[PDB]
Parts: sequence; structure tokens; C-alpha cells
Amino acid sequence: EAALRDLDEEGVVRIGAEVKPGDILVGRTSFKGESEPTPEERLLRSIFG
Amino acid sequence: RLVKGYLEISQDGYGFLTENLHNLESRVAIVSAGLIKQYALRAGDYVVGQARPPRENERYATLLKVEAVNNLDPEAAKNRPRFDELTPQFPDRQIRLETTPDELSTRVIDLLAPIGRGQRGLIVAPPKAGKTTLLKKIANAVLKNEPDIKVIVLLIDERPEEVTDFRESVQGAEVIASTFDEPPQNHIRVAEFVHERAKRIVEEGGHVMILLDSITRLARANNLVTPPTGRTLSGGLDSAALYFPKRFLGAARNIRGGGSLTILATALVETGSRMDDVIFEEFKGTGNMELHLSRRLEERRIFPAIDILKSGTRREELLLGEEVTHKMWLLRKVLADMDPAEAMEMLLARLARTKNNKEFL
Amino acid sequence: RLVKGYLEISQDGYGFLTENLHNLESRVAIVSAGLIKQYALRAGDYVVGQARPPRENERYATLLKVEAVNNLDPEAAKNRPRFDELTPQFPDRQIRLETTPDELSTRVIDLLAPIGRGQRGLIVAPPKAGKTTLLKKIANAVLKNEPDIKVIVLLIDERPEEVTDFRESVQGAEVIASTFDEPPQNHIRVAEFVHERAKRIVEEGGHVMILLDSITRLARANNLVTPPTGRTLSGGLDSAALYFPKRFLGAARNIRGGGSLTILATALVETGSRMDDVIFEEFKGTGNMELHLSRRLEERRIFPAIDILKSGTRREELLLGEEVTHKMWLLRKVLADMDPAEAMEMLLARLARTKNNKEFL
Ligand SMILES: Nc1ncnc2c1ncn2[C@@H]1O[C@H](COP(=O)(O)OP(=O)(O)O)[C@@H](O)[C@H]1O
Ligand SMILES: Nc1ncnc2c1ncn2[C@@H]1O[C@H](COP(=O)(O)OP(=O)(O)O)[C@@H](O)[C@H]1O
Ligand code: BEF
Ligand SMILES: [Mg+2]
Ligand SMILES: [Mg+2]
Repeated sequence: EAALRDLDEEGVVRIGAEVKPGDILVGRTSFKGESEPTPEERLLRSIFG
Repeated sequence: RLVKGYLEISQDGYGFLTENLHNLESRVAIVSAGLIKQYALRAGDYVVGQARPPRENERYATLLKVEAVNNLDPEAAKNRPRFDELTPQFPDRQIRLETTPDELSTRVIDLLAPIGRGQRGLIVAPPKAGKTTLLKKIANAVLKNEPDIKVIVLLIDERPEEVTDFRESVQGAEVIASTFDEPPQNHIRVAEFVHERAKRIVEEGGHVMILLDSITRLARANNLVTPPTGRTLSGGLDSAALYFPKRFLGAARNIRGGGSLTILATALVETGSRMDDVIFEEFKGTGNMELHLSRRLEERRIFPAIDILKSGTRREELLLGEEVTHKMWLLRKVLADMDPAEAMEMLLARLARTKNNKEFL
Repeated sequence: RLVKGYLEISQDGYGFLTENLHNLESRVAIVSAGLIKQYALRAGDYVVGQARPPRENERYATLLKVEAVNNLDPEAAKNRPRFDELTPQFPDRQIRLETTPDELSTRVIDLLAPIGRGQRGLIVAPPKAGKTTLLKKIANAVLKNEPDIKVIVLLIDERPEEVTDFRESVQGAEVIASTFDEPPQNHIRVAEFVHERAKRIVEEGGHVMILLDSITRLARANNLVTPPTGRTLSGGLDSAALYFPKRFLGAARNIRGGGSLTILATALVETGSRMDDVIFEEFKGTGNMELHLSRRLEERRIFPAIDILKSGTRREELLLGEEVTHKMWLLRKVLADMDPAEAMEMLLARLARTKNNKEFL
């Protein structure tokens, strides 16, 4: 999240921002598990939100 | 003289009144059986009555007449309901537990194991698990959140320095102790006197909180007092002995007619003793709440070191309204899964945020 | 004619004076029951007195008058509180241990089991498992860091060559012994007689360090002592065998009124005997410290063969200052993780770098 400062809008990085190797360009999220996600992180987000 | 002192009716129909040491002492006074028949009273009642100074060759003064019994007139003593005839219910007066001093552990206790009035639960752990420390924490929690209720703590067969630390740190609450130094007959005498007095207080429609220390080593104390076992229940239990723990334990109940009797106590488990396992199994089917405690979590110094999955309550609805019932239902459908150790650290982190209601909110 | 030594009141109402041989000697002097009453004396007190030689047909010297008791006049001895009501606290006076011969072992001890005056500690491991010479090391370190404390060592049920060896190698400090060759009765006599002298010695506000060899080998030797003592527990134990060992060990305590009584003893565990293991847990609920030693370490000749993970103190803050308690708080949050064998070598290296405080420095 600290390096997320260059990722301004929803997923796409802001124009005119310099990038180094190893820096996020587009933030894409897949599903945690193919058939069942991690119960740890699932229940994490369940009781936070 | 004001006589704060409870009937220890001896074998021959005369009685004794122990002192603030909560054990047989000097200020015992004879309680004749004629007064027992006259007043229709039960032993252990708070009796005040005129006493004459002892005379030559006369050892224990005779009670001339009870003026105020239980701070009440004799006729109330003559005509008052019998305890065993009272209707037991499920606990309906839940006990809220929010603590600033340890928000984490006590808030885990609350959100996981809610407590009601009349509750008969059992928290269990192996030896050297600070079960006494948890007793201290919950005692302070009750003294803070519910000061109205009478809090009483009984300690059996334990270290004296811990007793002193508790009594200094309990801030005047009724703390009864019987160290392992004391011979076991003293242990059982004190335990049963507390039992009868508490029965009287509940019989007077009170909210009586009894915090018993370590029912399992208390059971060993009984076995040390109780010779035969009859036939050896594996390793030396006893049927008729444990009945006194059984009577002392199952007496806790929610009474529909006012007042309540909630007693909570802890068990020693995983001691390599089949006896301890048998007592745990035997009272497990008796109590409506259980709070298991994993040793290796205490090894990790993580407090509370609860075995959460084994822990649970009966009649979750009867302490929690249908909206709270269903929200707890959802929360159990949620939390019934995630792994114990990580559960303990990351739940510690997540409940470190805010108040229990605030955390839920 | 001056008679000197420790008072051993015989059961027949008269007494004896035992000498440095630390057993039943013939240098005994009679203290009748009437003498006991009128001086209110206890056995074991450091007695210096005048006596007369035994008469015709009479075999043991008879006391004439008492002059010195525990290096004090008898008149003050009549006026002194007895041990039982003495207010105990938790240990408050720790002992720094960096010894030039083996600073590593003492450093591990300080980091894992800080030692304070009045501590009831323990070390647990099977037979032939790293105990006695470690006891030697800690005794020697105490002989330098706290020369003021009267340090006493008791050996029960061990090989005479070890007895002699530690005898010269302790540098004259108080070493008591009772080999397994000896009958159990001598074991009991010596053990309880040391117990009671230590009771009186701490009774004078003294700090007493008791280095008991083999607490659970003492337990096994007591089972051999145990003629019946009650009903068969699991593993072959009976009911009341423990009480004399329990009254023996639980006497360890930190007293508010000055002095201390710190007893460290070595426990044998994992012997494949239900008896031995059950004694391990039941005395585990008695001590304020245990030091585990696993055998995979020692079969590798890894020393000190300490199971670091299982070891831990009670109430660090009560013995260790808030800054010190906080720094060990952080450190235990740090040192809890690393895995046993790799833990052994990396922690050994880390403490081999510099001294404990120097490591913090
Ligand atoms: N929740 C806790 N908070 C603080 N200390 C604890 C806790 N649980 C266990 N301990 C530690 O465990 C040690 C021994 O357990 P203790 O609580 O005294 O025995 P019991 O098994 O009777 O509860 C105590 O010195 C205490 O420091
Ligand atoms: N600090 C140590 N380092 C290396 N070896 C030790 C240490 N302490 C004890 N030992 C060895 O371990 C053995 C255990 O001593 P002892 O307590 O008499 O045996 P046990 O308790 O197993 O019957 C001793 O013979 C000694 O040689
Ligand atoms: F005691 Be169980 F609920 F049958
Ligand atoms: Mg305890
Ligand atoms: Mg050895």
C-alpha cells in the first residue's frame, strides 16, 4: 500500500509518473482459491467488513 | 454483641459459629436443636440473638433467643420457601463484561463465552496455566461492571503467597482460602460451610457469585478425606464424595422467583491422571458452559490460552435475543473454522482495536 | 564443658545434639520435654550449651543450661514469631550471574530463569541428564555473587563418588548427602532434619539457598520410603506420600519480613513410569519455576542441555523491575520463535558474543 501512491485511480497508474522495475503498473486481483480460498484471510475480511 | 456467624450444627444437635478466618475458631456458640425446631431454620443462616456471658464450668454460651435472623424477624424464618422446591430456569440475566484493564482477554471472554446469572460453567486448563490469574481478572471484571452482585471467591489447596497477593489485590472482596498446608479436614469443613451459607443466601433470594478454585484438586482433596472410593473408580475417585462437589456444583441454577446462584470454577486437565479426565468428563455433562484452555498457547504466553473450538455454551438463545441469537449464530458459522494459533494472535490484534460492541459495530 | 551443634529432639520427650557429621551421632545431649516447654525451644536451632557427662546406668549426656541459641541469647529466643504466620511475597532480590568459568550457562539461566531470593524453582530431566554439575556451577556462581547467603546442598539417593567429588569441589560450602546405599529411614531423617534447620534459620530473617539433589528421585526414594500412606494412585503412588515432600518443597517462599528461602532441586521425568511423571506434574503445580532438559540435546552432548521453550518463570515483574521486565518482555516476544536444535546453537552463539547486559549494552 505504501508504493500504491503512484497508483492513483482505479487500477490504472497515473500518466506522467516515472516507473522502476518491480513497481505496480496495473493492480489486478484474482480469486484467492481455485475452489476454496484461504479461511484465514476470508474470515479476516469477514469480521473486518 | 453482634454475631455474624453461621450455624455449624454438630452431630449432637448443638452448633458452632466460625470467625472471619472462615474456619473453626474460638467464637463458636452452641446452637441447640430445640431452637432448630422452633425457628424452622436451616444451618448457615445469618443469625443474631442475645448471648449471655459464659459462666463458671460453662464453656460455650447458649442462645437464649434469636431476635433478628438474617436481619429479619423470626416469623419470616418460620415461614420461608424451601430451596430445593424452587423452580430452576435457564439463565436469562446475562452478565456484561467490558474491562479497560484487560480489554483483550476479558473481551475475548465476553464475545466468546457470554456469562449469565445462575450460570454453571467450567473453565479448564493444565496445571501452571494461571487459572488463578484468570480468576483474578474475571473477579475484577465483575467487581467493576456488576458491583451490585455479591462476589465470593473460594481457593483450595494452593500456595500461600498467591493467596496473599490475591487478597491484597482483590480489594476487600470476600476471598476464602484453604492452602495445601492446611489438613484436608479443614479444607472440606470450610468448603461445606461456604456451601451451606451460600445456599441460605440464595434461599433468601440473593444473587450469589461463588468463584471456586480448581474443582479437580478439590476432588483430590475429597479423595484424601474420603477413604474408601467404594470400588475404585479408576485411580481413586468416589461416588459419594463427588456428590458433595456434585451438590455444590449443580446447586447453581437460574431461579424464576428472584435472586440467582452463579458459581464458576476451573479444572486441571492433561495432568496424566485418568482421575482428572474422569472428573472433567463427569462434570462436563453437568455444566452448561465450558472454556477449554490449551497448554501450548500458554507456552506461547498468549493469554487467554483458550481452546476456542471446544469452548461453548448451551441455550445460546436463552441469554441472547433472537437478533443477538441469530447474529451469534452467524458469527459461529464464521469463526468455527479458522486455525487455533493464528486465531489467537490475529484475534488479539483485531480485538485490540475497539470496544466489544464497537468491534461488532 | 561446652556442647555444640544442632538440636534433634528425640521422640521420647528428650533431645539430642547432632554434629557436622550430618547424621545420628553420639555427641547428643538431653533436652527434656519440660525444657522444651520452659524455653519454648524448637529442634534444629544452633545450640551452644553446658551439659554434664552421662551418669552410671545412663548412656547419654544430660544438659545443664542453655547459653547460646542460633548465636543468640535464649531470652530473645522466647520472644520471636514462629514461621507459619510469616507474610510471604514473591521474590524481589535477583542475583546477577556472569561467571568467568562458564558465563554461557549462567547467562542462559539469567535470560530464561532469573533467580531471586526465596524462589521455588525446578529443573526436570530423565536420569543421567545434566543436573548435578550444573547444580555445581550455579552453587559456585552463588558462592561469588552472594557470599552472604548461607548456601546448603542436600544429596539424596546418589552414588558416593559423586558425593565425595562435589564435597571437595564445592570449596567447603554446606554439603549434605544420603546415598542410595543408605536405608530409606536415614534418607527421611536427613532430609526433614535439613528442612527444619532451614526453617529456623530463615526464621531469623536469613537468606537460605537450598540445593536439593534429585527432587523426584527424592520422590522415588520416598515411594521406597512410603510403607503404605494410603490408597493406590495411578502408577503405584498412594494418597499421603506427597504431603511430607509437599510440606518440604512448598516451604520455599519469599518472606516480607526479611531473609529468604530459595530452594532449587532437580527433577527426574520421562522414565517410562506413571508414578514418576505424575509426581512431575503434581509438584509442577507447587513450584514457581521449572527448567526442562530434553534428551536429544544430551545424546548430542550439547550443554547446557536446556529445553529453553518449556522453561518460564512466574511473575517476572514481581522479581524484575519494570524496565527489566519490559526488556525481557520484548526479548521473549523475540526469543520465542526459533526451532529447538537451531535454537540451541544460535542462542549459544548469541550469548557467546557478549555478556547478557553487554549484549543489551
Ligand atoms: N491470562 C494470563 N495472564 C497473566 N499470566 C498468566 C495467564 N495465564 C497464565 N499465566 C501465568 O501462569 C502462571 C501459573 O499459572 P496460575 O494462573 O498461577 O495457575 P492456575 O493454573 O491456578 O491458574 C502464573 O504465574 C501466570 O503468570
Ligand atoms: N552442566 C553440565 N554439563 C555437562 N554435563 C553435566 C552437567 N550437569 C550434569 N552433567 C552430567 O549429567 C549427569 C547427571 O547428574 P545426576 O543429576 O547425578 O544424574 P541423574 O539426575 O540423571 O541421575 C552427571 O553425571 C554429569 O556428569
Ligand atoms: F450431559 Be449431556 F448433555 F447428555
Ligand atoms: Mg494457580
Ligand atoms: Mg549424574
